[PDB]
Amino acid sequence: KIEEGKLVIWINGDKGYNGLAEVGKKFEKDTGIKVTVEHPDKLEEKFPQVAATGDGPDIIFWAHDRFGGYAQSGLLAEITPDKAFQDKLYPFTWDAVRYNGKLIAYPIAVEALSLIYNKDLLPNPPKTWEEIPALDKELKAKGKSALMFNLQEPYFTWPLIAADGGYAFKYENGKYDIKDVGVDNAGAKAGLTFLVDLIKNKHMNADTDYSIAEAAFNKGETAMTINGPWAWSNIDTSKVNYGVTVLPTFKGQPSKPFVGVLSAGINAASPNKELAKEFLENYLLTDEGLEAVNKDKPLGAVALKSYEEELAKDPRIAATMENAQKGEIMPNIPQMSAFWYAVRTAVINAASGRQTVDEALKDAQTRITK
Repeated sequence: KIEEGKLVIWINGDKGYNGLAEVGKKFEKDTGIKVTVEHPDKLEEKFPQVAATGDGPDIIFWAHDRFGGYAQSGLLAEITPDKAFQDKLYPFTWDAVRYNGKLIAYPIAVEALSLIYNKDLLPNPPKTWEEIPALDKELKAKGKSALMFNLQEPYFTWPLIAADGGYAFKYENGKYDIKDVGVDNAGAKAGLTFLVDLIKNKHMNADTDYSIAEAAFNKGETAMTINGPWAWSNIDTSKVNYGVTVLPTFKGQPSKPFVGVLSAGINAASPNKELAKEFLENYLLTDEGLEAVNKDKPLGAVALKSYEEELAKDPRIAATMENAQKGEIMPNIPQMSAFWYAVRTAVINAASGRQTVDEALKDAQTRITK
């Protein structure tokens, strides 16, 4: 049960116990109220179940998926936006955490992706994606590879196919139409035509991965890579010539990847809403609190300018913050996740020579319109 003098917090999968235990325990010492952290594993699974019993967590931390869950289902108490923190954070993230004219979460952390390049190999970063594959040919002479990507993953397939107009969705006036989409056109067929070009030219290996690119930078074997929140692994500039910039354009369309914001909400069932909401907005969302968690393990970034500027001193984040501000908050709805996989199959079938563009591309759009 939940009782005044103690509260339960569930943390996003991106941290287990440690960070929240740190900030929670310190808060416990400050207010004298017991702070109990639980593991993300149960977080998603139990959240809806414990709500049915009306006893469990006092506050819930997630990224996207929960936002709809607890908001629509009325599992959370309604919160209000803070003008002071609004200035301190970012307007779009408060829009990310707002539902039906009332706020339903606070922005905890920001994740975004960017294009990373070595100034040691490349004298100037690419303005368009068209440069990548031709470049791959040039520096190949030095035994290097210019751009590293996962074709067999949905992450690459979409921004390749969509960029030339093969969009898996129609979006208009705040409405999606899965039946009037841009993959059943010639433009998407153009996507596979190009996509296979460089991978058929063996510009990457089947085992090639982003982590390999991170290692490759250490020796200077790979000029550029695609990375984001994962860049903490091994992306940084010290005593070296490395540079970073958000995704370039391809066929007149930006590769700018979608932006993710961590959202934390107040459980409707919590008698502790007042102190639970207070520390969340005031203690977690401050240079001290979000620092305490990031100090334990690289979280990627925060919405809070105070620490954001400090962490942005790392090349890996600085670019991603540009995409974060200039990008879009997890806008692409549940449907697009399936569409990414539908088109993912398309590029496999095209690359492997198992299907033509006509066959594979039609199958991809058929699944999307299915």
